[PDB]
Amino acid sequence: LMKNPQQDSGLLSNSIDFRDQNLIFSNSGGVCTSSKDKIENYPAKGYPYKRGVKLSFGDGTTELEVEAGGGDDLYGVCSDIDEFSGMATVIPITNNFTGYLTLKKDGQNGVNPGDKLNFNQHGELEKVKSVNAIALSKAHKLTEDLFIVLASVFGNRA
Amino acid sequence: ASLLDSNFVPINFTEFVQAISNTYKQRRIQFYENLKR
Amino acid sequence: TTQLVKEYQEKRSKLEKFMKNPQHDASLLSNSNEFRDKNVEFFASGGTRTSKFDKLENHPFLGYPYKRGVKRVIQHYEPHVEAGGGEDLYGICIDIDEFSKTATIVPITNNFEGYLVAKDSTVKVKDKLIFNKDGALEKVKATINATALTDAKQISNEVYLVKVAVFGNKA
Amino acid sequence: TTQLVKEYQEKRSKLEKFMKNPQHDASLLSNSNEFRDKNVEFFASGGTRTSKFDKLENHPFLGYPYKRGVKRVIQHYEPHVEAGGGEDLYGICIDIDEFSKTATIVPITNNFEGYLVAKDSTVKVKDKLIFNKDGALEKVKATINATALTDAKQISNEVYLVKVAVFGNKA
Amino acid sequence: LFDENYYAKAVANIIGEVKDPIMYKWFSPDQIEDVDLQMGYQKTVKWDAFLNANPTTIANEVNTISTIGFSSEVVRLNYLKLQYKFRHLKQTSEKFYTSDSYIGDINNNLLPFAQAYKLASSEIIKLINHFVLTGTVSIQKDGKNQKRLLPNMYGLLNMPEQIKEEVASGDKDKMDKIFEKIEAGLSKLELGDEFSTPMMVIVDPATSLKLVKPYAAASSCEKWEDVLIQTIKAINNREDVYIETSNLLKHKILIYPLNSELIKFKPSKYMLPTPNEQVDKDSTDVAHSYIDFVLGGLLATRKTILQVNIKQS
Repeated sequence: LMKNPQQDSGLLSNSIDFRDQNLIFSNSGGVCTSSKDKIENYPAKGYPYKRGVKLSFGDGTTELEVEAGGGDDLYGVCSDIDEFSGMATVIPITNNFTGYLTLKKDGQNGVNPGDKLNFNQHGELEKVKSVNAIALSKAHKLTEDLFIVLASVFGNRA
Repeated sequence: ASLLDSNFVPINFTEFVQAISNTYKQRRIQFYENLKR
Repeated sequence: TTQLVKEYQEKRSKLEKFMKNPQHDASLLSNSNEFRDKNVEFFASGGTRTSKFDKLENHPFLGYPYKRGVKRVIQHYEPHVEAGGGEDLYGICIDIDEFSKTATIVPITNNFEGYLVAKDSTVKVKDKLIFNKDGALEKVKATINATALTDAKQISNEVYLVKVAVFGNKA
Repeated sequence: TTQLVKEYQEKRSKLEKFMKNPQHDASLLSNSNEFRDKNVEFFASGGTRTSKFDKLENHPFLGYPYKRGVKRVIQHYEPHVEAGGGEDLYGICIDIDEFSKTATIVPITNNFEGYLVAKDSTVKVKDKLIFNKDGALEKVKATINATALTDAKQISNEVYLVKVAVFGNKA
Repeated sequence: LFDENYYAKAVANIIGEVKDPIMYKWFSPDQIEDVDLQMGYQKTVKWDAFLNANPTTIANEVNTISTIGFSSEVVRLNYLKLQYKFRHLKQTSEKFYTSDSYIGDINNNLLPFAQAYKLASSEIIKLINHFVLTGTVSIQKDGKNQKRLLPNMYGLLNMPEQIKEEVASGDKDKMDKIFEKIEAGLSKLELGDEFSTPMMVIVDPATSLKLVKPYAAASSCEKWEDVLIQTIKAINNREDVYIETSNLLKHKILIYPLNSELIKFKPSKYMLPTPNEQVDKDSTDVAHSYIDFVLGGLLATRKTILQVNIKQS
């Protein structure tokens, strides 16, 4: 529920191996990042980290924010959060993205590379209609309720 | 033309890269000199 | 011997037909001093108009997807781009390094303007085009919006190049 | 594409089979430290024993007459040498240069000792050999006197090299 | 240059802290020879002579003499160039993240350029060592999802036309069966006249622990390691044998000589990590840098490597 674990660690890390050391929730951004990518920031409502974001409008006194969501209201993908400022970094749906995203905790075993994915109401990826997302790996469980998956989003489909 | 030499002052990135390669080669030679099985 | 050499020539010609820049030694130079109509060639890589802020992704490829729409196929090895279209279109191949067997792709999220392989010489200006199963452009289920800017130009028996601008997907 | 590559490899191998020293790129160094039996190969040009006063003539050739008996053929260009035997034998081709298409040949009036092409593997030591219509040595009406020094040794599917001494013509 | 390129100055200052690769132990000093290129192919030509007939006695007068032939073989080696990108803090922005005990943004995982470069270089050196030992490039412990590489790019473990032995699953714990397979492979080895050379063996830690057991009723004052050394000495003409343990290997034993005439490593002079001049800069404090490294350059003679794989199924 946080970019960095809230509880501290009682163990020093072991820097020997170099394989499978990237499947952590603190891994922000994308695995393959282009220097010509468009990056925005918005005020954050809730915790949309590693989730699809949609625009949220208040009464009018304050500016718009971004909240976890999908479906017809999908605006982009949140890849980072600055907690001190409450800032969510957003890559718009018109920009290609490749990285680890939160996956729905239902049928995660059935998720295999090459499977079409779509965002749900909570900004979570699920196996399939309107958004082109393809899973590049299998679901990795970081917590009893937290599952991530490597996926590429390349815009809306007809 | 190695980074180990303090008097060496590179003028461009090409000289810098060549000095890096020379430093790597010299370190390899030193390792094989000081290696005992 | 002689038949073997003739078969060698035929096979080499057929193989080099499907090549971006086949290396053919010539007995004499060619004359191309006129500065017009020198761009309609199979080796004219890239796009006619290219922006500084275009996104290029390199992937291993299977087959020959040069100047064709590509899709992602996952097999163990990493996923690779293969010449294909329809609803599986991920992007378009604009360059290939044959030494490394690496294809460069512009994603469908980006807009492109350049010459692409057409199905046949039945394409006219101001026509809606669709990517077929082989990654070739055919005259119009158009999930993407691509419009031909010129007519089909023929370089070989099957090499048809058409100048098209692709600017996203329909709805 | 891949099928074309495989066919190209097949034709290239067939062509390189009929070559003195075909150029191949290999990923490993073949090891032949044993100095024995290191000379029975198709690229061993010349003869086992060579005299300083041997007569060598270079001629344009038709086909591939390497390590075979040759005959003069007149056709407009100069006469060439073609692989053949019988009563038309003029000499034996001991070297070849494919770049200039020139065969180095020892005349029949000069004796030779070396490895030559045999029709099959039915040749033993102390056997009288005759050049056939294809320029290959076959076991025995022999116009020339050729005796095999060793037995036929096989390198390729049809390559049979036998050590033979040819020392003139019979009567 | 150092008065203008702070990143170059930092790389020059921090290059010393990078440790030497472990692959250097696997090869003799004379087996490694640096070449000069980044990406492409190189060709090597080896010339060998042979005798065409028996010698001739020089008595009285003679002009017909025996001949000595020649032959050549050409081997092509393919190289590759690869790059990695890493984020870091801008030099002018470091003062606003410096602390009493550390420098960098812990909450956002941002490091100074020197530390980031050092860690990235260490990781890339580990990957280079893995490629050199195994001949494949991958970041998964499972070993799948490998990066498809070029032909004529082989490592010690995937080199073709070499001797390979397989120990069955049921005999994975039977050291006698393992040594039987090792003896068969050593018999099938072919070193020519260069057999009088030191030999090198690389084993996984599990195989090493199995080796350090006393040699088998049972005996004492002699170990399976000593038995293996004697067996290898039986074929290397009583030459030195070295044993090494690498965590990269898994239930596999590698045996190969340390003679340059048989196996040679000719890597590019830019194989090791090298910083790239392109540095992405934006209005924010985050910058990006690139590191380049070259892969390829192993040449081996045919049937001179023994590869024993113990099936753990």
